[PDB]
Amino acid sequence: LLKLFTTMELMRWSTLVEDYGMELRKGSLESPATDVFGSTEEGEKRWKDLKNRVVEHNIRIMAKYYTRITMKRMAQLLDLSVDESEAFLSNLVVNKTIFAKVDRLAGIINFQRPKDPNNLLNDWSQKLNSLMSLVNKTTHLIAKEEMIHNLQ
Amino acid sequence: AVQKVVVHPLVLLSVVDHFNRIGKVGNQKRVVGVLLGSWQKKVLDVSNSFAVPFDEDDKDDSVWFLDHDYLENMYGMFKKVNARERIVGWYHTGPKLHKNDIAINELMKRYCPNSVLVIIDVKPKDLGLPTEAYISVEEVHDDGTPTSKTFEHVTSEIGAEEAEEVGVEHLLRDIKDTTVGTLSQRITNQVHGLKGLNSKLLDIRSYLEKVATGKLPINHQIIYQLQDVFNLLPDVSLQEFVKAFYLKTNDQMVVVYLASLIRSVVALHNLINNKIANRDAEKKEG
Amino acid sequence: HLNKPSIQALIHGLNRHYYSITINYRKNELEQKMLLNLHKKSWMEGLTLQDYSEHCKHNES
Amino acid sequence: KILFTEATRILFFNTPKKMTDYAKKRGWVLGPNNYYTTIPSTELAKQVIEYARQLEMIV
Amino acid sequence: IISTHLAKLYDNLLEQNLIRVIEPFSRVQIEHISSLIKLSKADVERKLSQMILDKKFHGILDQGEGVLIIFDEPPVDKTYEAALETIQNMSKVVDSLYNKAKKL
Amino acid sequence: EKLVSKSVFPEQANNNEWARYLYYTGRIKAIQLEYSEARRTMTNALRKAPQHTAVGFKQTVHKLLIVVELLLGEIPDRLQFRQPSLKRSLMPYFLLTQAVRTGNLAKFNQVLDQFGEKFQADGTYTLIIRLRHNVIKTGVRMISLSYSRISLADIAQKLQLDSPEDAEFIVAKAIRDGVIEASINHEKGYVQSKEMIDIYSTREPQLAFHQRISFCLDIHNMSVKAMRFPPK
Amino acid sequence: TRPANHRQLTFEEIAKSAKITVNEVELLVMKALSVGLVKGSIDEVDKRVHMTWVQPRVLDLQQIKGMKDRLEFWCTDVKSMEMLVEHQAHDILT
Repeated sequence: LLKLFTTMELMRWSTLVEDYGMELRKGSLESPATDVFGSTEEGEKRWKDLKNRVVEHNIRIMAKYYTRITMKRMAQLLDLSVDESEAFLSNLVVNKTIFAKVDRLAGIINFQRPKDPNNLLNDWSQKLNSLMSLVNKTTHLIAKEEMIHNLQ
Repeated sequence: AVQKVVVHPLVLLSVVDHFNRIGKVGNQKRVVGVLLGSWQKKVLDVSNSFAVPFDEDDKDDSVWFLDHDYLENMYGMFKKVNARERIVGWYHTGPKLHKNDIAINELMKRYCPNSVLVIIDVKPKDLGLPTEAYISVEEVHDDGTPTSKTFEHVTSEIGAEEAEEVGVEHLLRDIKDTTVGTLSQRITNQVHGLKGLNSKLLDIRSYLEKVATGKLPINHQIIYQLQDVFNLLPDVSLQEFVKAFYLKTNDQMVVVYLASLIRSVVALHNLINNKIANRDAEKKEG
Repeated sequence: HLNKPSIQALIHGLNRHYYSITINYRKNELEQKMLLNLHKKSWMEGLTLQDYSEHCKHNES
Repeated sequence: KILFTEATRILFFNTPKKMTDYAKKRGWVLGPNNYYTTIPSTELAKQVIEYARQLEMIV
Repeated sequence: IISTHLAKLYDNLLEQNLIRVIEPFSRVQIEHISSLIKLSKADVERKLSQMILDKKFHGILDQGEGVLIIFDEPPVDKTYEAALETIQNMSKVVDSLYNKAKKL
Repeated sequence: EKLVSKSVFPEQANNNEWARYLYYTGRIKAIQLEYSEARRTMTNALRKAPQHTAVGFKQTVHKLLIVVELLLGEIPDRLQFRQPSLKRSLMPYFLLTQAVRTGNLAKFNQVLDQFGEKFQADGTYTLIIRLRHNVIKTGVRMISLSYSRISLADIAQKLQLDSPEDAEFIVAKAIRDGVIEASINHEKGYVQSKEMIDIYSTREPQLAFHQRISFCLDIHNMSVKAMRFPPK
Repeated sequence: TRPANHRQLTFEEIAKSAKITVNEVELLVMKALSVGLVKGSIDEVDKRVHMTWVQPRVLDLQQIKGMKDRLEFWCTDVKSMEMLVEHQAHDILT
């Protein structure tokens, strides 16, 4: 569970609960159950807090790895209602943490300020003068192969 | 180790003088010397060098002499004159590496653990090859390949300190230079850049020809970097980058229009003053 | 006599105990071309655009 | 995309066969359901080089 | 003097709420924002229109589909503000040259 | 016209001669249905005409420019109808222009009846008749300038065309020329106008500003060539 | 298999080629990006993936010949246009 939260990639809520309900909510014979995810009122509160955390980790991972996500698709991906998902995303961005700008049909998870012409052109220029990795490529081309050039 | 080798324009002159001096009668076509310089765990600069009596035989390219005691004696002299410079590596012309380079490098490794070879090409100075620096490395050939030595290329620059830039400048000052880059020289620089890119592309294509016909063995990192370069090419389609038009038009206004108008108006005013001054002189002729 | 002697040298004995000898520099084509590499920019900077934001700011100023 | 019948009505081709024949007469064709960019960088590069010339090469 | 101040405070609070909301959205039905802010659709539409008109919040309001759009205006324009003015400046210069032309 | 096509006017010609040539070739292309280029040439002629003098020349060029612009569907600016030295002379052309803006056929006919002598005196009668039959085109240009999408029945009602099919034919003919940029939809009845793309980021400003370069660099070159230093 | 001419690939292509349901293509590209293989992005609304990937492979000598032909095209473009620029600027290059 911890490593799964450490790495990237989605976190399907249904699979997570179906794989960890018997452990986090109930008691295991080898390992006593947590007192923090029980049927107590704070147990349910922490359970819903985790449900938000899996949803917030989901959202952050999409913002790092998506551009435009349909609202229904995103809603089922984090296993929340459409309205509640939109409200949660709105809360997230309003706190000025996860940059995002939700449209009703686009709910974009980023696409930062559509790269203005200056930024986009600087990006293209950097990609071009990074193509000068070619010169290294060619000089090493003659170097590492010259000791084969005279061995043919 | 070292991520850059800085060669001052004195070891260049020392190498050229050594090459001419030997090649008066010394038709080995390739001479070997030792280059000293201030050492760093960072960018390494070289500031002086000397030439050792070296001999090489084209048979098997493994029988050779580098006078190591002569090396020691010259280094003693140079330390007495300037102890600040320590032995950094060895240079040799003849841009085609022979077989002894690593072997000779081993001999240089005892006088300098991080001995860097610096091929200083003398005759071919067409576009961009003042010098090429290599450093021996300890790896067999790759993850899963047999053993070898495999000199590694290091970025090399040409730079001078003060009281050496002045000598270069003074020997220069032909119709060359003009450090202020006017428009004509900038366009010339663009043409030179296109020429250099074309030359590098032709070198890569010649290598790919020698590989495709099987003359050369496949270098896997070479092909990997070729794929990387080919993927790195941008797209001038995709009408979001085409909105670069925007900034080009933006460029236009500040340049072109405004500047032209100003230049044209200034020229017109200069014509008014002349057309006035001329008629002033003519009326005075009265 | 293409070059004139300096006052500083003249007071320190020039043309009285020692004479100045004209100095000419023997620079062949090869050495000049080798020295040219000191500021020979590259084949690359002929093709690298200015930082476009920096270019716009310079234009504005 | 104008429909065939309206064209027949307002082209004064009273005979529909005549209208079809005239449609074949022109490249303007019937169609299936009877319903009749890049940055050049070459010429404008030449323009910019021309500006550079007119700046240089004296008067 | 307490009704006026409190009405001004209410309007200020409404504006602060409206900017602290819709910030997530880039194109949002006015019905949704009215529901979220618990105000009438016409009232919030009028307030949004006034706020846009006063330029106190960047955006546009598409009444045709009952939506509010948000964006920003690029500040790259400044060079033209110099450029344009310079043009008019040299207009004066040309005028002065005309006087010198009258000399000749 | 045949002489003009085979003869090249010298570029180093005098200002007055250039203005006269522009007016003459403009009259040519105006009576030869090339209205747009005629108007452009007439405006260029007015630019190069003398400012103080040449009252008659400017009067004639202004009359022809009014008629050509009206024929093109555009409306001449009221400013020219107000200068003293031009006012009364253009007075007959003023009462005419109003009618074209209103489309009042009776007013047009009355103006023609009361000013045919003056119109023929400057040889604008035939062009004025062509305008009398292009008033509808002017109205369609105005309608498409104001409206984006509009039903053809609305066109007919506004223009007093008494028929939707007649309005359809008229708007199709007008859009065939460069008068209007639209796209008729006979299936429904739209006269949908072309979407106005951002002229910036469209290489059009680059072309215009390139022309303006060519001009300014040319001006600088002639200025620096004509310095003409003296011998003594 | 798409040499940047059409870098946008629809989820249908991955679903059919990888014999997976279109719901799991998101997770597949998700994993691929996470592990560092590829550096694209996903446009779910239009069902496409932008691809700028840096994982090369062995090159199948016929493929090496094809890449050499591509390099021939590139170098001939550069040469033609260097010739163009030189011819146009001949006045100022001097």
